[PDB]
Amino acid sequence: CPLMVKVLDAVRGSPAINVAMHVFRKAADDTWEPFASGKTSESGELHGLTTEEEFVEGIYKVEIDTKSYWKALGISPFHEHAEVVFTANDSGPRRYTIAALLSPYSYSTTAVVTNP
Amino acid sequence: CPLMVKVLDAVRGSPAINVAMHVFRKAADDTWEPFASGKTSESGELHGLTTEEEFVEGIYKVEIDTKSYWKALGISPFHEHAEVVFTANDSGPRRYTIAALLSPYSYSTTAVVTNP
Amino acid sequence: CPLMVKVLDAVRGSPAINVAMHVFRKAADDTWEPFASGKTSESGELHGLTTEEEFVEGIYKVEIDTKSYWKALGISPFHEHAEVVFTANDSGPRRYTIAALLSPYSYSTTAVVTNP
Amino acid sequence: CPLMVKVLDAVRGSPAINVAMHVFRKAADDTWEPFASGKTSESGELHGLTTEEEFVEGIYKVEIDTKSYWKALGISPFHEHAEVVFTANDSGPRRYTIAALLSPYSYSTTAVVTNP
Ligand SMILES: COc1cc(O)cc(/C=C/c2ccc(O)cc2)c1
Ligand SMILES: COc1cc(O)cc(/C=C/c2ccc(O)cc2)c1
Ligand code: NA
Ligand code: NA
Ligand code: NA
Ligand code: NA
Repeated sequence: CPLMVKVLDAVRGSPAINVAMHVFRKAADDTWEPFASGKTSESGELHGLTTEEEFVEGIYKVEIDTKSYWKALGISPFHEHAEVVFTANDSGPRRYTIAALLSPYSYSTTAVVTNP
Repeated sequence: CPLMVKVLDAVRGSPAINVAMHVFRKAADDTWEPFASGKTSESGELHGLTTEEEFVEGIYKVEIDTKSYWKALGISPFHEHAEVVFTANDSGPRRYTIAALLSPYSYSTTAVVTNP
Repeated sequence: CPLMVKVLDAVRGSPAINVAMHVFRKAADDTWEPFASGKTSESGELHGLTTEEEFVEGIYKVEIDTKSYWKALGISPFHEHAEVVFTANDSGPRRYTIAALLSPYSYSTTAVVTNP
Repeated sequence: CPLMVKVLDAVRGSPAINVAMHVFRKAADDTWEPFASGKTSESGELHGLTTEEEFVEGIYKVEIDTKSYWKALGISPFHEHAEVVFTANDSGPRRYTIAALLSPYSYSTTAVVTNP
């Protein structure tokens, strides 16, 4: 899996299910071009975003709609979304797992990068 | 001081000093307009970004240049920046403290929102 | 898996491999009785700590030797260990995943609790 | 003030006020001796726990009573407490700020260590 995103709920102690996100790749003119998208499964995971051959060097942005997640639970959260912006594949292919841990007024994110 | 940002270094156990950041505000055409910028002090804090009169309702983005911070220490980090995007002052004026805790492959951010 | 522990390295962007931990259960006299132990795999995970029938209500402590992990990388960390203390199984069996994200001067921990 | 503790609430976006904590110091027989205790103020801070003369080299544990904090808000949290165990002052006197960011099923802790 070249790119996987895992989202956890720090309030309820559960995967964060049905969390929507879009992935963009920065174009030569500094605009954000659409690249991938999806929503998390019952395990809190989103797999299948891209393929190795399509996922080349670039600056990528994962924009996670955390606000909709909290609003569906009746909570007015702080953030509009959680963003993760990173250069990928600049030393050739790697496998990336982006994890996000969500609370209404806070998020934490980490990456695991593995060489195939 | 209705907006303050504090940045901590989870590797060295210190404030994150001389970290640059830029603040943007979403315009009516949905573009990001420059709003303020600055660098953290020896305490890891950036004060004086705005004023009560200038800090109107809106969607704001703080982009913290974590990449330059790590690179100056000889570390090639994961993220291009740490981002915080939030609606401010929509129920009247509030004071916001944004805190960020930085590691090379992870960051955590929280907000403290107070009604004066 | 009644109890699994997953450990991640926020500095290197990797699983934290070969991290040792012991699990204790609080006895009636408030002392900590040995309960389980192991070290993380190449995936950063420790499975097989207990079985459903052995893992009953109690206060459990997972004591993770983070200091040895950092010292092996030539780093003098802040914490002696990372501890996670929690009541488990007070409403009957659950499955617990404890995750820890490590930096030299910081750790973050979360739990995912699932009803079988 | 060589030891200060600051506690933040990631759910409400506020300092964590009136949070109790106890500090222990490891004795020569490896038992935990009571060292100091207190409660956080309206700013989420606990100052005045110790003095330069009293805060000798040793292994210290801060146990923050997060369980009572969440229960008072009607939340049944995961952890019994948030724990920070560390060696202090082994290379001479330092000033320590321990920060903790709390959610019902997660906590994050960091240290800022300064040489006066
Ligand atoms: C005065 O020392 C301070 C002041 C302050 O406003 C915040 C913090 C810590 C914030 C923080 C963020 C994220 C984390 O994961 C863990 C702590 C420490
Ligand atoms: C439960 O299974 C998993 C799989 C995984 O890849 C990561 C995590 C936790 C990530 C995480 C992020 C931020 C934090 O502050 C603390 C943990 C948990
Ligand atoms: Na390259
Ligand atoms: Na309004
Ligand atoms: Na019960
Ligand atoms: Na010494």
